[PDB]
Amino acid sequence: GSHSMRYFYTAVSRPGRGEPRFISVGYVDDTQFVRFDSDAASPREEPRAPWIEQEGPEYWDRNTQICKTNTQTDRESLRNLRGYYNQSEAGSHTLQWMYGCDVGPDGRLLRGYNQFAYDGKDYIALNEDLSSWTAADTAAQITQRKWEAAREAEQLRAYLEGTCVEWLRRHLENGKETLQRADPPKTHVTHHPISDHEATLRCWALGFYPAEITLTWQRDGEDQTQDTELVETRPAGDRTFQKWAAVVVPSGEEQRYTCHVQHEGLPKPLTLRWEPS
Amino acid sequence: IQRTPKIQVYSRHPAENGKSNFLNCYVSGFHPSDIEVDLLKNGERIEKVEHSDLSFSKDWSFYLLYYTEFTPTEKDEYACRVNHVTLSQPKIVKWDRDM
Amino acid sequence: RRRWRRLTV
Repeated sequence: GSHSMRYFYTAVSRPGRGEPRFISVGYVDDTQFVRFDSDAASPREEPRAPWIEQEGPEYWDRNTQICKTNTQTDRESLRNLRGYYNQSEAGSHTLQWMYGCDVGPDGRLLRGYNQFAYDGKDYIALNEDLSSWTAADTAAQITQRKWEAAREAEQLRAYLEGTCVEWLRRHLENGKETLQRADPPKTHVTHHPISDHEATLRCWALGFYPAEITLTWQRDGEDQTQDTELVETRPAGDRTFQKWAAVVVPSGEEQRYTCHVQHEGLPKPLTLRWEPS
Repeated sequence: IQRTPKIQVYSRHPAENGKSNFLNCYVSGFHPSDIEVDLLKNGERIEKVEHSDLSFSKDWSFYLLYYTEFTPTEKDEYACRVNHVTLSQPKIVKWDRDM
Repeated sequence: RRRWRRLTV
């Protein structure tokens, strides 16, 4: 269907505990494929998905270099940041960076991203037009004048519109078996009496890829959304995902309820109910 | 800005006593990234515990999957201990094979 | 590939 490639960078300062920590990962849709950790024996860009490892030595060395450089450029970033907010050098602070592209099935840009957060809140972000910036406060505006002088936005547009998209096409192609073979969810319904008079019905969905999924409960053909509890979609540990939906029902009326599952890897949406034994 | 981790304790495959499986503890929505997570068997720390690479969500919150190999029994108790700056004391969530 | 950003914040 539609796809995206994202990078996520975390830079954490650590007072009296040496240089800061840098951990960044790369994702094509919901599949991690690359990692970099500055505390590893000898820091380098690493493969975290099968498909990405046939790539030649240049790819790896090039990215290792870009990660190594970042360690220094964002060392000063955390320095400057702590300066803009008149913060003690004894505290620990966090700089996060995310950027990437969204391509429709057709493979053309839907929108590019380049955002930053300091200590947990939006700091500065490139807008959808890819030519303007949105600063969270007057400190970020300092950054905004620096990058506007450097014609930074003009540089990112070249990457997001060029490099990002092309490497996304390439990746979705190399591992098209892992990346565009949608895994249908294994579903079932469980029953759990809360009391004498009330029972919980749990609609399960396991082993599905990608993460996007819709689980809804109905009392007769009628939706029950804020009668339904949903858990956050969680990783199974093997690249597939899991999720469940529960509703508390009056005992004896269990069969008035049905569960409806929607997922990309399914021919047609499923409809389940509880099996009395 | 400090966010408290959400915690989910579950297994990779439907639990069948005796059969081999994977025990997962998924922590999400926390800030900062410093987090201390352990898997416990009958109140005691299991040592060979791996965890995925630190990633984050739209809202900049962190999430990690801590896992280990294990085998389900009817009487053995499994839990996840999580300590974070936003918790006065460590949070423990017992593994329920129905959630 | 990753994006090389020489600019600091």
